[PDB]
Amino acid sequence: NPIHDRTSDYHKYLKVKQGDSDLFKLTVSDKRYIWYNPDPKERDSYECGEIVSETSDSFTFKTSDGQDRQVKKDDANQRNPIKFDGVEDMSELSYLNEPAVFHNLRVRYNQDLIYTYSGLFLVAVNPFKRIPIYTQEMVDIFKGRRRNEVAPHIFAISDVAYRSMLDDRQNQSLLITGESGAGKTENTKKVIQYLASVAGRNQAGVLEQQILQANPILEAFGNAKTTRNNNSSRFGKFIEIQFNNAGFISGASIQSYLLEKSRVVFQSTSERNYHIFYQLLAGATAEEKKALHLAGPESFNYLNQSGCVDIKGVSDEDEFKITRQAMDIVGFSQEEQMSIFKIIAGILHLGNIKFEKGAGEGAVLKDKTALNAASTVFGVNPSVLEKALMEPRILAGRDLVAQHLNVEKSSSSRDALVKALYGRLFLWLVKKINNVLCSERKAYFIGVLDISGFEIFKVNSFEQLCINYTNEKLQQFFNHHMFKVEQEKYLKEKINLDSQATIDLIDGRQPPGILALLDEQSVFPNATDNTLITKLHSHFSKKNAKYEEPRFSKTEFGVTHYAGQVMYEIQDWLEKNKDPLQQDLELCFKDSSDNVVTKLFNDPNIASRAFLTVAAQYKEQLASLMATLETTNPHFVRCIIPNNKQLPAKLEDKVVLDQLRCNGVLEGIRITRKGFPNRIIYADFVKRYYDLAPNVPRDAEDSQKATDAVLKHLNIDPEQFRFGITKIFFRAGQLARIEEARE
Ligand SMILES: CNc1ccccc1C(=O)O[C@H]1C[C@H](n2cnc3c(N)ncnc32)O[C@@H]1COP(=O)(O)OP(=O)(O)O
Ligand code: BEF
Ligand SMILES: [Mg+2]
Repeated sequence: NPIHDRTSDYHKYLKVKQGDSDLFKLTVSDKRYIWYNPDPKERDSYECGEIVSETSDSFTFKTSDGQDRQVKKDDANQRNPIKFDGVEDMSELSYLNEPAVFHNLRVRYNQDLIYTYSGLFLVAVNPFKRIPIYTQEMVDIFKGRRRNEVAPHIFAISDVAYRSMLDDRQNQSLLITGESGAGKTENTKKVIQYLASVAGRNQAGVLEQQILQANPILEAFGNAKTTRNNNSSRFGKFIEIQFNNAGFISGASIQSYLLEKSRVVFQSTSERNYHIFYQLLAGATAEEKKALHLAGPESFNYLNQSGCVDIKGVSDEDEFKITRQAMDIVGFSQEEQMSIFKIIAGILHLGNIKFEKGAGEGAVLKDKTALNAASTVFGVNPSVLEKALMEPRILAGRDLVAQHLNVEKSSSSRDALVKALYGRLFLWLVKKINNVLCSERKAYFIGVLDISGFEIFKVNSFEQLCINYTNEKLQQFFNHHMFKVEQEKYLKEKINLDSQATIDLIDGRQPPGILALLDEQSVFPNATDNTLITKLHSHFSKKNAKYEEPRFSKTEFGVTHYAGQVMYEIQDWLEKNKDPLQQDLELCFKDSSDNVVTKLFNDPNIASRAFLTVAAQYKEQLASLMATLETTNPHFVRCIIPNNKQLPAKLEDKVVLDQLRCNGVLEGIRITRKGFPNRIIYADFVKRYYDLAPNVPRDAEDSQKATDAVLKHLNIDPEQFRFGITKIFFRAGQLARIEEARE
């Protein structure tokens, strides 16, 4: 039992190291500390100041420099007793303030303990280095173990979900959120690995293997190197791991959301386009290249712009193999693989099209190589394509007349074509995989949601509003959940909004919210960003409290979200809402000779939305997701990025705290701390504090009696504590004081 084996990797990597003695006595000290900001120029940077004296109303402490300051007792961030340093659950801290919470996390992270509970949450800080805690051997130890029986780990929460599912006969969910680069995807993969192991059909698993192999496929197509993460997920996902009544994996399903189609045509400097582009061009056999008109990334417009074509310590060609390998396992026919790659090629081809002017104002294609190349790979007719691009037929009422688009318009059209192809292929890939894995007859499921938390960037656009909208919903679901769960707990022992307004501002029907207004402007071909933003301010500036019209910007607006105010820019929202593609182009592609291509334009389930707008579909999909969640027993993982540089051993208070503020961890604690944060099992209490009362012995039968003895001895303030059927409930700071009590 590595759990009992203080020499195991289990103890080494998941636990705070334990010495010989446990004796209350060791941890003894006269000093009493406080956390203070070594200056409010900061606020997240704190220092430990020893309290040198106090008044009936405040404290006076010394600083690091030796400077003596004073603080209101009522404003003081008391430091928890050293014994509390490193606890596995922040719910165990007596003093539940910000700096204190950060401090526990940091003490843990300093020992490479990246997982910590906070009440209902599992907090996970990216180590930005390898920690060998995800082995089969580590898998093995979390089997059937209670949360309180093993160290914090993603495996642990995974096991608890699996057990609850079987014991309660209730579906489960794991919501894994946080910023880009926080560790969501990695943690998601671990949940699945874990489940695959505890519930897979042993012997050697085919379905299991296919389930495992779907990720890789999806990541090649939906993941890219960004400035925040080398393997950034540019789509959100909800994976449903399906089980039969026996608790064995019976299948799975994947739901994808918000794929960043725009990255296909444009990438910021240092970033890359989707991985597959590089995989194909590196891994294609000199023979497939020829057949694909493939060259180097530098030869491609869509890949030669960012300046970055490789990922440190990443072999595209080696990855291509892995990719093709997975497609094989899942079950992509060579023929299908061919066409997917052809689509990939084609898109690269479309990007190399260079529209020219002169003649007049309308665009011309002096050179058609690229065109020819895309047409071939795609299996469409070049001339048709050609005209569909520059001379699309447009409906002027009764009139359907071809228009001669200029360069920019021609260019944008081409871009829209590429984005549609890519999004549709991605959707097709998903469905293909679901076909393989998905079971119409499942008994139970454990769903994992891997999606960004709130996004507050330099520039916030429509996709940002979407994600933040989802986030308000998940936060509200958390709050509701925390509410019942806390109530139930109090009930089993015998004890004691705002999200709506924001949600309504965005998704309301009457009065209409942001999305309803957006949709409305959507029917008007001539509407503009200016008409839209004016309408939004018209309805909400000084009229809706969660809304703010900027002092000078004419193109932005602010929303007061759970995580704070977010300023959104309205440019192109109209276009984004419609996601238009010229009919001619649809017509062109519908006639493709390619087996896969045909599906993308011919299968309405793929080729279309319903038509509803992008906003309406987003809202709908979010509502279905929440509906599903509502039916589950949920578990929450908050992934935290330690800094903005992708470095290990560098936990930045400011970076971290901001995350704790936005993600609900601190709020949760604020709330918790208001009641009876500390809840201790009778025997546990006595075991540690028996010696504080001339009366009680370590292991006593009447533990509750024994508890009251110490308390009584100590003469603790009654309203400071609460006798529960099996635990002693303590208000904030109580236990710390007691800890502070002489033997
Ligand atoms: C296949 N993997 C990649 C492929 C290409 C380049 C980098 C990576 C990528 O995974 O890079 C990773 C891996 C690393 N990481 C996260 N959690 C941990 C963990 N506990 N231990 C160690 N590292 C962690 O941090 C990066 C970001 O994690 P992530 O899970 O992709 O982030 P997100 O929250 O955006 O999904
Ligand atoms: F970049 Be991570 F997938 F949010
Ligand atoms: Mg990810």
